[PDB]
Amino acid sequence: KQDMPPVGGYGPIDYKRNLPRRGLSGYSMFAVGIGALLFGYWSMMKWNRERRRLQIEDFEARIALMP
Amino acid sequence: VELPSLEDLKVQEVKVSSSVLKAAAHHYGAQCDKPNKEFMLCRWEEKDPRRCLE
Repeated sequence: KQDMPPVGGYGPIDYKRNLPRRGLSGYSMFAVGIGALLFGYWSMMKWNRERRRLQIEDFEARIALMP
Repeated sequence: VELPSLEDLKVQEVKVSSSVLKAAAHHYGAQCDKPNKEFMLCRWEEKDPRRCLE
């Protein structure tokens, strides 16, 4: 008399197949790429030109002496 | 050829280190200006730094 089949309690689990967790698509990408890229170029011309100012300063001490 | 004697040598060389020589290095020549450019003509325009020693 002690056999298995239970009265209730069932799901089931799915046979489904989906995980569309997107994801900033469709022209939202290529937008964070370009602006941060020119931001790095914007970081230039305030350092290389600044080091160029120090570069003439470095060559200044050479020319002032040597007579 | 000829070379001048051991005299007109052994004058007071500025016995300083290179860092303290490059320390000021900017106010030094910026206000003297009388013998140096004349010494440049004495060396650049006229060669043979043996007429040019004084």
